[PDB]
Amino acid sequence: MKVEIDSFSGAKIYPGRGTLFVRGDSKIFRFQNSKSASLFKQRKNPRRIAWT
Amino acid sequence: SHRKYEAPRHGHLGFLPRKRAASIRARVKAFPKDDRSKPVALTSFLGYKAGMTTIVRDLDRPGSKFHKREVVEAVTVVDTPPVVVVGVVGYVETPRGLRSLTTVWAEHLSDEVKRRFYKNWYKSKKKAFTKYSAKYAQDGAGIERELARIKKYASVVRVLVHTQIRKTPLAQKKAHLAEIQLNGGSISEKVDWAREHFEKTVAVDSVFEQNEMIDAIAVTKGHGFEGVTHRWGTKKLPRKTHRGLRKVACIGACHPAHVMWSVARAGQRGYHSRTSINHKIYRVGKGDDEANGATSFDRTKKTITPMGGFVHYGEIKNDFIMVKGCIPGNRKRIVTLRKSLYTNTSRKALEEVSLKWIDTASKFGKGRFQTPAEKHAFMGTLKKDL
Amino acid sequence: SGNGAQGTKFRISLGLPVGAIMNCADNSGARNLYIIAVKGSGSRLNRLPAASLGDMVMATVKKGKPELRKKVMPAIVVRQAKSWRRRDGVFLYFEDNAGVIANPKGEMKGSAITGPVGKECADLWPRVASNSGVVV
RNA sequence: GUGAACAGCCUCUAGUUGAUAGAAUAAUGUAGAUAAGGGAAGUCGGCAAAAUAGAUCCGUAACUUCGGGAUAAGGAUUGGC
RNA sequence: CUCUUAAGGUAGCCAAAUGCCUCGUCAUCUAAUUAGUGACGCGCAUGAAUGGAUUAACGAGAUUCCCACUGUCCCUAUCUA
RNA sequence: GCAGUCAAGCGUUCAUAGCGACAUUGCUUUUUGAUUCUUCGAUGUCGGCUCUUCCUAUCAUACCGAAGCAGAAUUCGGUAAGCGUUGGAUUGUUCACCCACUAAUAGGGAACGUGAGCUGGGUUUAGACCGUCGUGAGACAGGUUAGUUUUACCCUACUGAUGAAUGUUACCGCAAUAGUAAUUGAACUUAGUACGAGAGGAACAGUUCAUUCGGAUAAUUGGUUUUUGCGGCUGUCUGAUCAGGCAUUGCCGCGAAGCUACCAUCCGCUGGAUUAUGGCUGAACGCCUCUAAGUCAGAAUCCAUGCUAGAACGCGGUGAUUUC
Ligand SMILES: [Mg+2]
Ligand SMILES: [Mg+2]
Ligand SMILES: [Mg+2]
Ligand SMILES: [Mg+2]
Ligand SMILES: [Mg+2]
Ligand SMILES: [Mg+2]
Ligand SMILES: [Mg+2]
Ligand SMILES: [Mg+2]
Ligand SMILES: [Mg+2]
Ligand SMILES: [Mg+2]
Ligand SMILES: [Mg+2]
Ligand SMILES: [Mg+2]
Ligand SMILES: [Mg+2]
Ligand SMILES: [Mg+2]
Ligand SMILES: [Mg+2]
Ligand SMILES: [Mg+2]
Ligand SMILES: [Mg+2]
Ligand SMILES: [Mg+2]
Ligand SMILES: [Mg+2]
Ligand SMILES: [Mg+2]
Ligand SMILES: [Mg+2]
Ligand SMILES: [Mg+2]
Ligand SMILES: [Mg+2]
Ligand SMILES: [Mg+2]
Ligand SMILES: [Mg+2]
Ligand SMILES: [Mg+2]
Ligand SMILES: [Mg+2]
Ligand SMILES: [Mg+2]
Ligand SMILES: [Mg+2]
Ligand SMILES: [Mg+2]
Ligand SMILES: [Mg+2]
Ligand SMILES: [Mg+2]
Ligand SMILES: [Mg+2]
Ligand SMILES: [Mg+2]
Ligand SMILES: [Mg+2]
Ligand SMILES: [Mg+2]
Ligand SMILES: [Mg+2]
Ligand SMILES: [Mg+2]
Ligand SMILES: [Mg+2]
Ligand SMILES: [Mg+2]
Ligand SMILES: [Mg+2]
Ligand SMILES: [Mg+2]
Ligand SMILES: [Mg+2]
Ligand SMILES: [Mg+2]
Ligand SMILES: [Mg+2]
Ligand SMILES: [Mg+2]
Ligand SMILES: [Mg+2]
Ligand SMILES: [Mg+2]
Ligand SMILES: [Mg+2]
Ligand SMILES: [Mg+2]
Ligand SMILES: [Mg+2]
Ligand SMILES: [Mg+2]
Ligand SMILES: [Mg+2]
Ligand SMILES: [Mg+2]
Ligand SMILES: [Mg+2]
Ligand SMILES: [Mg+2]
Ligand SMILES: [Mg+2]
Ligand SMILES: [Mg+2]
Ligand SMILES: [Mg+2]
Ligand SMILES: [Mg+2]
Ligand SMILES: [Mg+2]
Ligand SMILES: [Mg+2]
Ligand SMILES: [Mg+2]
Ligand SMILES: [Mg+2]
Ligand SMILES: [Mg+2]
Ligand SMILES: [Mg+2]
Ligand SMILES: [Mg+2]
Ligand SMILES: [Mg+2]
Ligand SMILES: [Mg+2]
Ligand SMILES: [Mg+2]
Ligand SMILES: [Mg+2]
Ligand SMILES: [Mg+2]
Ligand SMILES: [Mg+2]
Ligand SMILES: [Mg+2]
Ligand SMILES: [Mg+2]
Ligand SMILES: [Mg+2]
Repeated sequence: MKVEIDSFSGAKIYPGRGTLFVRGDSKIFRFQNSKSASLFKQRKNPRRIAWT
Repeated sequence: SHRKYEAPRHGHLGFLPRKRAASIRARVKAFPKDDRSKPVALTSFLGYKAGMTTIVRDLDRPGSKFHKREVVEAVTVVDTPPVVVVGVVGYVETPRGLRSLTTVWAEHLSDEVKRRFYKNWYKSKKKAFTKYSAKYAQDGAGIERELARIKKYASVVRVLVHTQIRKTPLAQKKAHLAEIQLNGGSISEKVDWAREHFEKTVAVDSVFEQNEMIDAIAVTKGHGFEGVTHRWGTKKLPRKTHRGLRKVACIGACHPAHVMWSVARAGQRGYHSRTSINHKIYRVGKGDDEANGATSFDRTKKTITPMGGFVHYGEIKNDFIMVKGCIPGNRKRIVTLRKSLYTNTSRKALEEVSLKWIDTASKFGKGRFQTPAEKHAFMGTLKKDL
Repeated sequence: SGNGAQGTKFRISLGLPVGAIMNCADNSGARNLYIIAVKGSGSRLNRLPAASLGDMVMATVKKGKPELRKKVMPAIVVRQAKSWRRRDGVFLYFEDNAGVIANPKGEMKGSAITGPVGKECADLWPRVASNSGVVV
């Protein structure tokens, strides 16, 4: 049973948690919650988000 | 003149009346059919639901797209500390039904139980079973006499037991008392088992084992007075409708000139008794165990209690039943847990399960870490600490 | 699903009711796929038939090759934007809803699928999996 | 003061603080909001709601009584220092 | 050429807010259209200040469609006073 | 509108597998008429919406009997209303019609169910245009447009909710009566098998999913946000700062908790007795016969198991019962 990383916050996604998103080309994305996903969706830059 | 289109009725007519249940402790209305050739043992159990959480496991279902594959599953953990036999009841078949013949109580009943028999315990003389305890003064006799009676006339035997509510997080000091049917052998062998256990204790690993389907009797969460839309799943009227739209448009035809017992009306939703069946046992908790929450795959030393504690409940100091999926009633409420009334060969019911991991994150928020250990390792040393 | 299919689809959340327009990911020359029906579906008063990944729908091309419009064809859903939960406990979703034309057997009218395809859609239709780019 | 402004919002002088009151927050309401995916499939009918919106620059169709159409449409921009 | 009754519907226009039959025929729009539009016209019972035809601009007028938008709906949930 | 009796014919042959002419007996009251009994000190109508229940002349589903039943498909009939019977384009429509899905898209009742439940598109007051009629005012079972939809706090009903009196009070139970629930499809496999010249082409048993319904539930994901929890922003006001006010919750981003979604996840029991029908032994009738006596198998049926209430005038087992 794996544990993935948030592809924004770099947090730990345990089974069943968060959400998965499959962009246009085919790159797969992962968010541990509605927070990192919302930031990604606004196109924030993680390198600017303090807690990342 | 015939409804223009067909649709099914709303609501089930066999869960009527939709009122508030009597007790908050739901009744067991049936016990499994006794096979009087197996050892004596309880047939149901008292416990307090704590909360839910997530599981992982491989699947064992040959022919499924997910056979030999990990699945995640919601589970609910009910806080189930050992129960205490304080008495026995003798039931006799009659042409008017079962009948309680006598009841024989134990010599020393704790305050937990004693409490139940009172409405203002603090200002009471606590005279509860004081003159009954005198029956034990004699060599035996009066108690031995009534014990002999059940052996002669009773056709079914139930033990009285009660929760040790104090072992749990709850503010309630008063313990819940329940009858449970003895399904071991001979009627004689029964009351014997019962006398032998007076004042003594019984745990849940003596009733339920893993992979067992069990049923779960309980009183549903309450919601007070409800409109017909959410209470019945009635359709929501158009927006233009004068006088609101969470109603139903036609309470009835002209004849019968009477609102009928089957059309949907506003009123109580929730606090109903439900017997919910075929819940499979995923893990039987050992209280003494420091590895409640661990696995043969994830070996880290942790218990079942989630980080931050079970929300609105507390911690699990005790033995617990992990059941698959969900259970009626809400956190803190008592739940009778009962063996199946039948021998299911569902395959879904014969599957032996072994968990791979047990989500132990906080539920009070979007939990990231499983153990305080892990939080540290990941975030590093903070401004407090050291 | 529908039929012409190999296997069973576990339930996934519906995301495409009738009236939905989803992208055409093949090379048939059809830019649209407008849904008018869902071969799997059942029936409730006022319930729009809605579709999900790897179902087969009846459809009409509303943009693209003249020789391809003003007629109903079958189509298959390869991507949906509505989040669904797989049995491994994960809630994924794609960026658009996309579909591919097919005959009642399931045999695609084109030979290429631009974009990714859902595994469920692929396991259900060999021929979608054949011409697929990436799956999941 | 903001601002095109006798607009809206905030203030000074002056004037009121007057419209029975207390405790709770069931249903159903009246008034105000928000909704994943789809996007009028609802309905007599987009009714109701939503969306657009200032300003600077660019850009701008058929037709026309040559005056219009026209803020047609379609775009970029906008703080602080 | 004739009859009633003085003439005998010209220029135009139309299933038109005027057409019974009628959901007219043909074309178009649509998966499908008693709808809309373009046409056709022996037009029950169109028609020339009892004004006919045309028409840019204008319209809280009747009507059809497209893009946008959307809890109108699928299918309901939650919050405030 | 629906069903019969007769049996000339249809049906390659053959009345009756499936039909059925001449005639003839009936049934129904969702057609339309006939009537004018009831209601003119009155209270709308059509359609839809919503919702419940009933009918059975059954469309689907269960089990059967028939066939011009090889198989598949269909068709006729029996027990059968247990359970479903849909999404849409044009129309005010009911109706009609077309697209499409589907196991099937059955027909009807309940004041042509249902307006102090809605809606108000149609019809059918007053405004207005056209056509026909009329000298005209005006008319039309013609076209068109615009046209205010009142009251429940009473009684009963229904849904939920307290409650006096059976020494007092408390705990644990019984179960009369009433309710009651599941539904349907597909794939794999059987099997390219049975059957069939071929074309084609099944089923049980087994496995995996799904549709419709239902009861819960909130770990997860999603929705909600006065947590006015944290941050951001405009305007103004408190001399500045810091920190705040006001803008009927000022606006934006996140946002725990609670509530909550086939937008989420879990769960939805198994014994008997029968129906139709097929039979068993077996007379009547020394034969024959499923039937007369007796008897076997036997359905989405029924009765239980199970599930919800628990009679506030149905009951049982048990605890404690006052000096101030
Ligand atoms: Mg959230
Ligand atoms: Mg009706
Ligand atoms: Mg019906
Ligand atoms: Mg009931
Ligand atoms: Mg409600
Ligand atoms: Mg619900
Ligand atoms: Mg209104
Ligand atoms: Mg109502
Ligand atoms: Mg309703
Ligand atoms: Mg539970
Ligand atoms: Mg939580
Ligand atoms: Mg409808
Ligand atoms: Mg055509
Ligand atoms: Mg002035
Ligand atoms: Mg003001
Ligand atoms: Mg004054
Ligand atoms: Mg007043
Ligand atoms: Mg939405
Ligand atoms: Mg769109
Ligand atoms: Mg409609
Ligand atoms: Mg309509
Ligand atoms: Mg429409
Ligand atoms: Mg409007
Ligand atoms: Mg918006
Ligand atoms: Mg700049
Ligand atoms: Mg003359
Ligand atoms: Mg002339
Ligand atoms: Mg001339
Ligand atoms: Mg004409
Ligand atoms: Mg017209
Ligand atoms: Mg025309
Ligand atoms: Mg239209
Ligand atoms: Mg003239
Ligand atoms: Mg004149
Ligand atoms: Mg205007
Ligand atoms: Mg909204
Ligand atoms: Mg609403
Ligand atoms: Mg013949
Ligand atoms: Mg013959
Ligand atoms: Mg009369
Ligand atoms: Mg009459
Ligand atoms: Mg009267
Ligand atoms: Mg019958
Ligand atoms: Mg023959
Ligand atoms: Mg044949
Ligand atoms: Mg065939
Ligand atoms: Mg045939
Ligand atoms: Mg017949
Ligand atoms: Mg019925
Ligand atoms: Mg229809
Ligand atoms: Mg359908
Ligand atoms: Mg009638
Ligand atoms: Mg009526
Ligand atoms: Mg009424
Ligand atoms: Mg009214
Ligand atoms: Mg009207
Ligand atoms: Mg008028
Ligand atoms: Mg009108
Ligand atoms: Mg008006
Ligand atoms: Mg009322
Ligand atoms: Mg009552
Ligand atoms: Mg019944
Ligand atoms: Mg094969
Ligand atoms: Mg042959
Ligand atoms: Mg200061
Ligand atoms: Mg400073
Ligand atoms: Mg002030
Ligand atoms: Mg459900
Ligand atoms: Mg028989
Ligand atoms: Mg007999
Ligand atoms: Mg006989
Ligand atoms: Mg059944
Ligand atoms: Mg049950
Ligand atoms: Mg009781
Ligand atoms: Mg009672
Ligand atoms: Mg009794």
